[PDB]
Amino acid sequence: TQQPIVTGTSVISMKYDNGVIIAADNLGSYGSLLRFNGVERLIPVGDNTVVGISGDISDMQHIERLLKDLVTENAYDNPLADAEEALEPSYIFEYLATVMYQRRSKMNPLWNAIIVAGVQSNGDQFLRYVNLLGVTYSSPTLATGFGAHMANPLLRKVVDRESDIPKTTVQVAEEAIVNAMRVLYYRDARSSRNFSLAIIDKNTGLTFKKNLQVENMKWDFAKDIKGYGTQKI
Amino acid sequence: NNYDGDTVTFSPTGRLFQVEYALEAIKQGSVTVGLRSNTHAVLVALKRNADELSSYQKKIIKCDEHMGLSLAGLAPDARVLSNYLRQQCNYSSLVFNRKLAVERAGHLLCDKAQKNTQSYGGRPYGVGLLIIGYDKSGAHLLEFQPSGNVTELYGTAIGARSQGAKTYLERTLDTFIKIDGNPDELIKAGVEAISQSLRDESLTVDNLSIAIVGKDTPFTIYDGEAVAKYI
Amino acid sequence: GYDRALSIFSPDGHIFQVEYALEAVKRGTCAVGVKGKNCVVLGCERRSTLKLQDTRITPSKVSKIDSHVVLSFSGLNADSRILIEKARVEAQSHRLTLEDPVTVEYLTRYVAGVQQRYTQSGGVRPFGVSTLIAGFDPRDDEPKLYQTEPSGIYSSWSAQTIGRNSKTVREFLEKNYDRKEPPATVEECVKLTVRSLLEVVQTGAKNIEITVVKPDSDIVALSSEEINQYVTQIEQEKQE
Amino acid sequence: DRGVSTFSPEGRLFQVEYSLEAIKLGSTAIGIATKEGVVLGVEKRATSPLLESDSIEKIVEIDRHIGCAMSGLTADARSMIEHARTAAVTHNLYYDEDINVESLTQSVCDLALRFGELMSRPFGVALLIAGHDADDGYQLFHAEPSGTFYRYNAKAIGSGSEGAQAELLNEWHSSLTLKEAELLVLKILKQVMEEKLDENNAQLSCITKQDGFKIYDNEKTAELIKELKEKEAAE
Amino acid sequence: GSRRYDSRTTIFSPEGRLYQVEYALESISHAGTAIGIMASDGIVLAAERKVTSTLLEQDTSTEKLYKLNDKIAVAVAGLTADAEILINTARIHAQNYLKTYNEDIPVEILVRRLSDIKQGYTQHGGLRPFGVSFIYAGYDDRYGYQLYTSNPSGNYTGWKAISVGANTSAAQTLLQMDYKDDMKVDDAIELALKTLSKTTDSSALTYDRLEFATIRKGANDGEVYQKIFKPQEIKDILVKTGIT
Amino acid sequence: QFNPYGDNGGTILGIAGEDFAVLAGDTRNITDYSINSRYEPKVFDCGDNIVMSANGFAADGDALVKRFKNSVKWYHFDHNDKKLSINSAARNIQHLLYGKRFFPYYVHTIIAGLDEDGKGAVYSFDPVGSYEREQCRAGGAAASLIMPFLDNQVNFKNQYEPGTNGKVKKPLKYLSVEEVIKLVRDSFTSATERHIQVGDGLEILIVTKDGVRKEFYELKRD
Amino acid sequence: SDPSSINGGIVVAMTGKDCVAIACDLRLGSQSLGVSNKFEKIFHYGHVFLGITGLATDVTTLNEMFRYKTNLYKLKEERAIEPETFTQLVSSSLYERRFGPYFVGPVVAGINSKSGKPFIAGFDLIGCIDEAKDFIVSGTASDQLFGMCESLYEPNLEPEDLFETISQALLNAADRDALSGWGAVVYIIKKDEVVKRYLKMRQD
Amino acid sequence: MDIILGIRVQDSVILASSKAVTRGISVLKDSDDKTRQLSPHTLMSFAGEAGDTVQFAEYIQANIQLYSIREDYELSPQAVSSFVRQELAKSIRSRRPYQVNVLIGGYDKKKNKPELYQIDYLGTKVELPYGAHGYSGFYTFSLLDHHYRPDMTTEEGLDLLKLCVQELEKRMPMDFKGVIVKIVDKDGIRQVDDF
Amino acid sequence: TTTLAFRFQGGIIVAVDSRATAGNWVASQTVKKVIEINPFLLGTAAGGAADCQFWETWLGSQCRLHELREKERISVAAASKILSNLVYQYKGAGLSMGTMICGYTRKEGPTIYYVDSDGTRLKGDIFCVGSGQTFAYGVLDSNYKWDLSVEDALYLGKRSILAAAHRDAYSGGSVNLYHVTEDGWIYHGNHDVGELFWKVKEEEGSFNNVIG
Ligand SMILES: [Mg+2]
Ligand SMILES: [Mg+2]
Ligand SMILES: [Mg+2]
Ligand SMILES: [Mg+2]
Repeated sequence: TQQPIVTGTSVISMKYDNGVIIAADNLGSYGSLLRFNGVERLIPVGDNTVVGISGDISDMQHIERLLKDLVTENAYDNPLADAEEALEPSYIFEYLATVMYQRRSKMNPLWNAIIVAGVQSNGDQFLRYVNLLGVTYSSPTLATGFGAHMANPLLRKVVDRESDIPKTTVQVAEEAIVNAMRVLYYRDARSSRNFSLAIIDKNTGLTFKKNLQVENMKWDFAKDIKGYGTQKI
Repeated sequence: NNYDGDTVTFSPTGRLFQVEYALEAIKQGSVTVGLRSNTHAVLVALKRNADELSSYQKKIIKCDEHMGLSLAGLAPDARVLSNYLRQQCNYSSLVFNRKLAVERAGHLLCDKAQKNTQSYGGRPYGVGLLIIGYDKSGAHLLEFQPSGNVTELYGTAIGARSQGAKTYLERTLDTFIKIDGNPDELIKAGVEAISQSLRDESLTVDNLSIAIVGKDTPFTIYDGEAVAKYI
Repeated sequence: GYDRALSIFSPDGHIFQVEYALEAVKRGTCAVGVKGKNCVVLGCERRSTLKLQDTRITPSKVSKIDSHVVLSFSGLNADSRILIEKARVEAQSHRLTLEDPVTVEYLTRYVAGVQQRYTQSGGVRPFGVSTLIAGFDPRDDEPKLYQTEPSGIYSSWSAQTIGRNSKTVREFLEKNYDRKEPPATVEECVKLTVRSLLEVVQTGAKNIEITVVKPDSDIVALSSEEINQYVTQIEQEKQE
Repeated sequence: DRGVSTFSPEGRLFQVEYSLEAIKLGSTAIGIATKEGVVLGVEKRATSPLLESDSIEKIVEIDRHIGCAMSGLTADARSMIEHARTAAVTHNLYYDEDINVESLTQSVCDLALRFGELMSRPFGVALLIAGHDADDGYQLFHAEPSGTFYRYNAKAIGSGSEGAQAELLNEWHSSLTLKEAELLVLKILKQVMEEKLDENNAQLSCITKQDGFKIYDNEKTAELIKELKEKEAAE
Repeated sequence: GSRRYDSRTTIFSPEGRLYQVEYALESISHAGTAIGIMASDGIVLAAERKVTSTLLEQDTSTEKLYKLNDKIAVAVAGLTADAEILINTARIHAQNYLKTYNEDIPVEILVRRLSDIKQGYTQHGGLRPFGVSFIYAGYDDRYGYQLYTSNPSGNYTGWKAISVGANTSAAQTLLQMDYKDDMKVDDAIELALKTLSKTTDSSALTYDRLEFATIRKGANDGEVYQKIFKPQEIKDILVKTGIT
Repeated sequence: QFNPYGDNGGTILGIAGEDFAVLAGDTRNITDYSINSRYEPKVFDCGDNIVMSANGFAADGDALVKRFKNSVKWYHFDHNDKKLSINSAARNIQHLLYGKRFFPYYVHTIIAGLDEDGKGAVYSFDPVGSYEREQCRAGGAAASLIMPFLDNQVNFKNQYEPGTNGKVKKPLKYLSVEEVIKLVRDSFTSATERHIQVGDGLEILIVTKDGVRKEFYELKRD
Repeated sequence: SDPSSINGGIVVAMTGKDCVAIACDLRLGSQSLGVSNKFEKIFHYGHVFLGITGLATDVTTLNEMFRYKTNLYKLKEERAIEPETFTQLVSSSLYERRFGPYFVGPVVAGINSKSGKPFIAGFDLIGCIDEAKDFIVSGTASDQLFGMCESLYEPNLEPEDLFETISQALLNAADRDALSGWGAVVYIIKKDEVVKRYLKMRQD
Repeated sequence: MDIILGIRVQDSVILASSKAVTRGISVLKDSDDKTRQLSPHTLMSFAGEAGDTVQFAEYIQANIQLYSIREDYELSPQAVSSFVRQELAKSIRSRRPYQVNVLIGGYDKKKNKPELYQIDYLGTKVELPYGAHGYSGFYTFSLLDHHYRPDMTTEEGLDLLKLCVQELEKRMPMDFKGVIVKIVDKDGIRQVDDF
Repeated sequence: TTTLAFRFQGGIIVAVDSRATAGNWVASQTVKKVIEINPFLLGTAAGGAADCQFWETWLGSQCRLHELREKERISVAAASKILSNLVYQYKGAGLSMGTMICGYTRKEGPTIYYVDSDGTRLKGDIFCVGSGQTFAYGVLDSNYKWDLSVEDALYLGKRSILAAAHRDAYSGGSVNLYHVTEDGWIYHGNHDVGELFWKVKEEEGSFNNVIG
């Protein structure tokens, strides 16, 4: 049993017709202190999987090393390490899910919420969640922390059920994700303007976008707001 | 001679006699044949009985839905090694949601057998194994020796009089590799191969044991009247 | 730890360490067991090579395992103490958990199991001891007499002897003991036990020990004079 | 000296081969499997007339549906029987059912090769394990100290084994009744035994689906011996 | 591996003897003779030091007679170093018993404990046995004065008079000849010294070659006193008995 | 302080027919007032004609199901591909659960299938392994809403035959698979209306001698 | 609840001219309930005397332990243990139970057999040695004893005068403590004679 | 359990122990014998936490019976009491201590003297002319202090014991369902079947 | 819960209710509180339902191993003590158990042992355990005799559970009856409390307070 110290906020994600999108801001908070502004919380594994992590950053760095070690280990005595016997998103997730549940069962959890986004060998979209309790679930849209409360409602308006996935393009999906990140910046006190976004497409592969910013923000209406009730000036 | 009292002793020519004596136990064992195409992999095993009242010793063991082996030599050692394979296959599925590659299964068996050849007190395994399986890179056939040497092959045979079947497969190589999408014809080639290792006795209904795995075929063993078709 | 396999098979299928343990029993002083109709008598030889001995304190050959069961032996004396101790502990453990004292057969089976364990455990040799275990089961008036040996096999006997010259006294018992009519009284049973030892013992002085066990935890060891009276009566009848 | 787990140049474990010689010196035990039940019989072989023969226990119950006969160094069998009984009862606890005869036999045979430098030597005793389950019906197994077990329609182990097995070769057929099997065990035991066969130096037992495993009374066996004598004198 | 060099200390001979126990007994037969004699009013312990030197500091020396507690003492025959290992274990056992029951340990219970330790080394562990034979002289309120002996086998027996070490055959015959049941301590002192004087391999028996002790109820009223004799006191008793 | 347990909501329902059995469960997965997934399968085909669901804390639920499926696999290896009977599966699950007696799987487990006589069977377990064969059992969030309805409509409790006035009970006539599925659907429709954690979808697994069949139905998504 | 004041009782030790004195009450109780008036708290190993206050089971246990240890000491050393050496043994033995201690207040008293020097010492439950010249106090009326001893004590008292001082120190201290009294014993210790005196006191 | 009393008279030790066994709300038994014979001339009564009491008593019994067989000799009451104290003293610093208080009444055949030992769960041993555990002493000790004499007969001891029990039955809130009384003397242990 | 068991001339009667509750919620009305350890031994279940089920089924396995090794029926004393010694090892861990181990052997006759998760093991003639134990005790104590017939004894056990089922909120559902003889136990059926109450009310004239 511990408490989280340096923390990362929401990870948000969704499925679209040819793959998955995942995003997370670049902040490492220290309580209410916005301590670290250059933290990458999306960690790619190979060219077909991106693991998005929120919660305790020291545990995230540990998990990051486990995934790095997993790629090394898979390559051992494996002539097809870059082909048929490469790491799948489903393999990477099941491994993490095992670790998370084992750690919670020893009463010494990895204090995280994780979303594994990727594309399988057969072109199927993979999107599944796991957290410090070892709880797992899958959905057309997935989000952690504040994202669950604010991003999911918006993303679910695009893909409300399984049958909406083939109707959703990468441009529409990315637009919804980027808008959700703006909403989280307005409303989450532990968020930052700077974020990373990753697209894993079955045709165009892994596109990793760094140093993105929340833009097109509405603040002008604030000038008219005065007092807290009766004040006019 | 003076260097065969235990597995920890090299001979002056660099030989490990206990390992070679364990290898000898395989030659005493009953013949078993392995062969594959691009779609399927087949095990054929000649089972041995104690006498006419006795049952015929089972030769083939299932390790997973997509993998299994046939044995020749000490049957209890095969039970230990097959149990270990079952666990490793099962570990891969539970932890990684991943079917264990046949090549990686061979690497694990090699390393397990090796530890028994370098340490004092223990003994080498006294059994040879033919592992077949169908994984993400298609059909596979392995030959395991208790020295630790594992070898991926198109076809092979181990046990008494196995040289006859092995020569046949070496001739038929170009034919049986092409038997794709036809399980019955691939088994026929295996039954014809193991027939080259028979003397005096012939293939009866409770004598023959056949196993197959493939593209849309789980590892399934055939015994009794299920193999009468191929006699 | 010391793990060496001392007890192992030989080409002819023998475990020599178990067989050599029997040779230690053959060297041991003679012990005899005879069961009557309502009693069991345990006779034991005391070699008279050792005089100036203190018979008060010297370990007696017959040992009580519980108030209703006794154990005598032939072979290594030091080894016997380990079996006796284990048996006594198990007897109390049985009373504690089952709320009933051990049967004679149970106690025998336990001791025999300990002996067997020492024939296929690493770093240990077998016990150089054969035992005669006698007594009466709780609330039972049927006499019980069992034998164990280093290998760990055990069995029930109407009468039995172990130790040196046991071949001779077994010869005597086989012709003198009638199964259809066993020694009806304590006197007859003790007499037959003393007679059997007199075939081997030498002098009937302090060389013979007798212990009589009766039902309901009634165990008593005969004194020198009491035994001497049997020795006297036997030879006076023999002079004819 | 030499390792306990050493292979001979022929590819056999010395200690296992030597334990098989000890079993050859053991008293005869015979098993015959039929569709009405499996019969188990043994030679008691008392070393002296003062030894109470009913205390010789070479036939033993493992569960209600599984019996067992032994031959060789019988003291070694006690821990094997203990393990078998525990395995049978444990499986019933975990699965609320009877355990298969083969699975029980396999559990016993797993102990066999657990020796080295675990126990210090192999077992010096062979077991005939007889029983019944719903899947494979009436079964008879021969469990050796090599860890190998063969299923048999009929099997003899001990000193008179090869002579008895040759006799079982001729006599056994698939339509034997239980009564026919009982007499057949008694007939072959009487043939290979040194002493004259009677109800005190030989013991019978059987396992049926209805009544389970039963060791025969000396009075019951005596009648079968008398029935045997008359039918042999009948031609 | 290591098996090659293993002597196998805990095995039977074909005759059913324990090799190492027998060879340890052979070792003990070359050790200085120790004699114990039990009388009605006390026990005597007499023992011969092995070929000493004139430069040996005798008054501070102890190789034969050791104190286990206030009631029990031992005479040693064999490897002195081996004996001290066992002696310290015995001293602890006596104290453990005293702490537990708040009563001094009965002699036999202590003797059985040490003898069981010796036995263990002959049956398991693969170690050599202790090359030591003890004579136990002691007193308790159950059996009174008691003499015991134990040897490397772990077998122990009770005695009225006994010898261990060298020339036990000759010594035991001499004791068997002159011992009587109504004997007293002062008489037993004389018998012990006379027996050593005849069985000794030395030319003459002198004070510097002896260790001597008595356990007497010759302590003021109902209690027991151990007396480990000093060099001058051994010299006096040798003159008194008429040996020097 | 770290709390190793959580509540994923959900509701499951097992009903044993004469020659069939159904095990149903909603597909909604939740924490607190949020929906995690509108379709997260909760009832599983475990092989050997056995269906299982471990409702409550989903991590323990998944762990248990995974371990039982594993037990079925090893039962085949160890006992010559013998079919694991529903009663044997039930006893096995008791030991899995009681194994963690002092750190329990926080779930209410139900299995369904056919007994060795071919009749419908449902077994119900508490978190620590006390179990029982039952004709009817709802589990989870809306169990208290469903069970009284089942007592009334399956077992005809408190129902008497008109005219007799309490003297003659309504006879316990056997229900068909089509009749049971109606009661299951109405149970979940009612539970969806009155329980916030119930909704989205209903997945029913039907077990017969022919095998395991699946049926899915939409539920209200509010 | 407090283990050092369940059973109650006191020990006091004083030095005099070529002599030491150690004294104790005889009470053992279960809080308010008086259980025994014969529970002596002073013991001796050869010529070294040990008083022990506190939890009675530990008083008994430690006595049995130091008997055990001084008996083995004597067998190996071939001489009786001295007060200075025994003091270090008590300290070592208590400190080995640093995180699970005996709840006691031991007091050593005696005369060194070789030098003839009077010696006293006290300890806390955990082994810290208090080697005072004048006096040592312990138990549930230790405050009372400190007060009595500080005023009544003067150095170089003769044995029979020291008896009066230590007796009056104990008695009047015990009479101001609910958990002490029910009789008292005083040891007057000289180099080769020791006199033990039971005192008459109020039995409430 | 509740009340256990002991009194050592001229030539015997008398132990009185309550018969009630209460599990919270209900009295489950009114004939429970809270004692075990350790040896022919040594009796131990006991009271404390449920389960621990009988488990401890039987464990001690087994150990003394084992000693009796090994040495063919009965340990003195003092020796038995010292053994018991050590076990309890060992127990108090264990992971889960035995919550058991005992009285040991024995007749020493060597000294020809009755002996009563009181030992609590901490291992606090005292030899007494009369003793009790729990609240039993609070009611009874004033009567015992007054009437007790070391030269009392067994019959007088029983009369003084009746007076103690009567005072308990009057002033104690709990119904302990009377007492089983046992006498330990030179001839062994016997039960007074009418009390 | 209400469970009872009492010794009499004809052996032992065992009677239990069938209700299981989680707080105020009635989880089940068809719960088995008599564990059939083997054909000769019965155990009652109160407190922890799993703890009682698991360990009394386990007890049956130990009893089976005993009679295989000893070739003799295990005594009720020995069987009960195996269970009490087991739970005593777990003492403190939080096992919750209150049971009567019931049997009828040659050497003992009809015997009942109350066994507890605190380690208590008591032999006795009448025992009642559970939330409704006090109600059952009243009917038992006032009507019990050693010379009861098997018919009357069975009814007494049934009526005593009914008394508890009526008054105790956490007892009810149905009554399970058993009669333990030397040749083994005999099941005497499941009796719905709802139907039994009205039947008993009319035939016996009891429960006049209740309107029927
Ligand atoms: Mg006061
Ligand atoms: Mg007062
Ligand atoms: Mg006390
Ligand atoms: Mg137990």
